[PDB]
Amino acid sequence: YTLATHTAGVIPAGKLERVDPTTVRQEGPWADPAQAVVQTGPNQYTVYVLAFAFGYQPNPIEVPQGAEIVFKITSPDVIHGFHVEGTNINVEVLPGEVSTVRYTFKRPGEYRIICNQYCGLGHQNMFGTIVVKE
Amino acid sequence: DGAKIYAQCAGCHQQNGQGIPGAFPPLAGHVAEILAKEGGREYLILVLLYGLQGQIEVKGMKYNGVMSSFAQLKDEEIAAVLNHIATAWGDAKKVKGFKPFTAEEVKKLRAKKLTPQQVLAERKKLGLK
Ligand code: HEC
Ligand code: CUA
Repeated sequence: YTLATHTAGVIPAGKLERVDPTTVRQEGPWADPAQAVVQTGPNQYTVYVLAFAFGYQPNPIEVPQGAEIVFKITSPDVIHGFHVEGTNINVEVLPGEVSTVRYTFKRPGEYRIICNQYCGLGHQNMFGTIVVKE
Repeated sequence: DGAKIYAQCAGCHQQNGQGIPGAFPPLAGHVAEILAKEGGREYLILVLLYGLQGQIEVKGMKYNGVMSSFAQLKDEEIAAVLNHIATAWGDAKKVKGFKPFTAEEVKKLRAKKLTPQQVLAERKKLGLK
């Protein structure tokens, strides 16, 4: 039933989006926390999220509710995870791999991202901040 | 040099040295605060080599992140960025007799394998919440 609805957006894209995790933080859509949110259609906004060492860029991830947000998260170092507490977003973030997930926030508030995937001694404190605008 | 490594600091603390509220603490007008403490300079190196991880409260603002363990960088590089940031904002000019970070101080700490989770205690021991 999930594949027969827009709920399938919470599932990572089937298309491969491999890039260079070394310069992805210096050159590219993940090299600027300002132009991270780019409109890609009617009420559709693509947000590039860079998941580096114990951090997430941009932060806090401010996005509008009632719109289709195309989250494109990638890692420039080790493996990470994009599990937003309070949502259905649970996708793995690999190094140099752009995990694309389409979400639609129907409720505002502050959400914390839980990085399930290991990463150093402070992997448990790797909590990103998401703020959906009402 | 210090500028080359500064590019890495900009990834979280930005080029403004303000950071992100609730994620990354500020450096401008904060390094001097630590440099004035007994062992504050050592902490600055430890927080770079290994890091820190908790919910520190700077100026009443609490965060929830982790310092990046720049152990992959050379001792000279680690000291270079420290000297660069301290002189960049001029925080090193707000202390009496600022001693430039030397690779020697980095080496002595690099030999002592610690964890960012343990550094949290060391930081709080200095009175830093
Ligand atoms: C994200 C990948 C970071 C990068 C890159 C750098 N720092 Fe950082 N730093 C980060 C966090 C999340 C924190 C706070 C940890 C927490 O528990 O919330 C810090 C902290 C510091 C501090 C200490 C501040 C304090 O004790 O009040 C310093 C001095 C510091 N960071 C320095 C620093 C330098 C020089 C960097 C480039 C070499 C650098 N940081 C990068 C996250 C990140
Ligand atoms: Cu990044 Cu766990």
